[PDB]
Amino acid sequence: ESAHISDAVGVVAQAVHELLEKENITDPPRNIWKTGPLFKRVLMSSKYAD
Amino acid sequence: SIGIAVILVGTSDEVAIKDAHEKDDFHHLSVVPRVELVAMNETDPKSIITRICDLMSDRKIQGVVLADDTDQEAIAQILDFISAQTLTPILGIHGGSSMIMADKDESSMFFQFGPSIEQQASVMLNIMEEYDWYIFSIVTTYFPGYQDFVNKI
Amino acid sequence: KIQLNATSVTHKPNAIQMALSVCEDLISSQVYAILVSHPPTPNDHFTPTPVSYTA
Ligand SMILES: *[C@@H]1O[C@H](CO)[C@@H](O)[C@H](O)[C@H]1NC(C)=O
Repeated sequence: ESAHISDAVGVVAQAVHELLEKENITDPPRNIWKTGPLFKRVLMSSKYAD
Repeated sequence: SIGIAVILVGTSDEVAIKDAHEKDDFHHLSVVPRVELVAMNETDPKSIITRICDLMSDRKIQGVVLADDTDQEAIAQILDFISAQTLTPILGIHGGSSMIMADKDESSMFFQFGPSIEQQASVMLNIMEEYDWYIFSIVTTYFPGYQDFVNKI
Repeated sequence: KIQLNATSVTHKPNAIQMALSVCEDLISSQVYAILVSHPPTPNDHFTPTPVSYTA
């Protein structure tokens, strides 16, 4: 599980930084997330090489 | 003395429903069902989870009915999980609790008021039979219930 | 100036209390991602399903 979680967290960090370059960055409150499908599709196009 | 839960979210004639709640003839079987009506909002699913948790913990709910006024299929989609994970069955009659999703779980006990995809296809073909229009075409998107409709037609 | 705040929870033998607790806590923290990483479950069901449906 060590290297597995390491790779998952690296992927998450790169995807979050990639998304931070975009506009209309809302946040989940405490209605649906209007960037829900947007964020999901951003994560779907997540390609990496490391 | 079964416990029945009625949950209303959105504008509705709650007083009329309560007056018409005891409009059935159930005197021929010893049931004396207990019905509690409670109003709710469309804030988030977790609020619904908390409300149903409190209702079943307090009144020992053996049946849940949800009625709303939204246009989102997610209501029944998540209600399926509760119906499968709880021995108490759940029913949907109006609003967001009416659109039929792909399918229910094997352990699911949730039912809806409406026709299937194939029955709607049959009615639509009956319409095309009524007025003699025999040339047509079909286009659809990747919603899950597309293969069923195409194969039925 | 982007910051990464961490939130973790442990196991409980039940699957409704775990579900509601995780949902409410990670909703209040306003997180973006959720992970499930436990192979040796004594339960043979292997169910992260409440987490998935709630999130
Ligand atoms: C991090 O999350 C914890 C637990 O939800 C919260 O108490 C704290 O305020 C958060 N801190 C930051 C910097 O967001």
